[PDB]
Amino acid sequence: ATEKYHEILKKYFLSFETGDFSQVQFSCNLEFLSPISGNTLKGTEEVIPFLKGVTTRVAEVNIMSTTVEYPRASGVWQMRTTKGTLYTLHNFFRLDEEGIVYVWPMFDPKAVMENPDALIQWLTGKDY
Amino acid sequence: ATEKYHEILKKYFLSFETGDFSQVQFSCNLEFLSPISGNTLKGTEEVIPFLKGVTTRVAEVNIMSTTVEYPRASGVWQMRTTKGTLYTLHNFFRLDEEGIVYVWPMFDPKAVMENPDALIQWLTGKDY
Repeated sequence: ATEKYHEILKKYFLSFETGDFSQVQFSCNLEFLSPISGNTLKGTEEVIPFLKGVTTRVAEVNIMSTTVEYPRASGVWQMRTTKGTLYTLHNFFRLDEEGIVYVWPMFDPKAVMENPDALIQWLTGKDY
Repeated sequence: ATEKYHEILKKYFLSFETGDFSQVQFSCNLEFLSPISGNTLKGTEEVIPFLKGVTTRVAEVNIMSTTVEYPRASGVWQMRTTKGTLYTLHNFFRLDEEGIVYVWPMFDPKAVMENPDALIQWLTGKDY
């Protein structure tokens, strides 16, 4: 079952290559702590359109590691934007019996400090 | 013991509130991936002086969660700077038989985006 949870995180990360999130196991109680909002996005109905929008500005994905101590999980990965900025992320996850129930992306600070304005533009697509 | 590692991570985080890192179990092969350098800091000899310097600009510490799947671990926590800004971090760790052997701090992007220069001044102490 733990091996199954690592596979679920990897399928979440790989969805950013295509914008197809249909292979990801998401809970009916999914919540997402967005970099662009204080309040969480609630449900696949709110989370997926946000993620699909971001994927339109992703050129490449690199998975470095996944860590699981059920119901908690974390993963280190990277996204190369369509302008070429390489962000490195450390996502916090909560898991339940239906898969991923909480996602909270955090970032390695170097790419952000090197061009602060670029992150909000990539996240929002405004002035991108 | 798995709980041994949860305790080691908690002792790592709490050392930022006290400034004494002597209770933390660190490996002789410790490496640290710093936000202010491309090359890792090597050994407690290079790492501890850096962390001690950062702790002079730390006020409160809050530990939110710890996750261990030996030899990997992670934890979500927070530090208030001595000026009052709350940073939320998601540290990536590796572990060995002597405790923590690798540390890589990453950050929730909101406090960073709000004031990019403030992060570098807090990290480096230059113009803080």
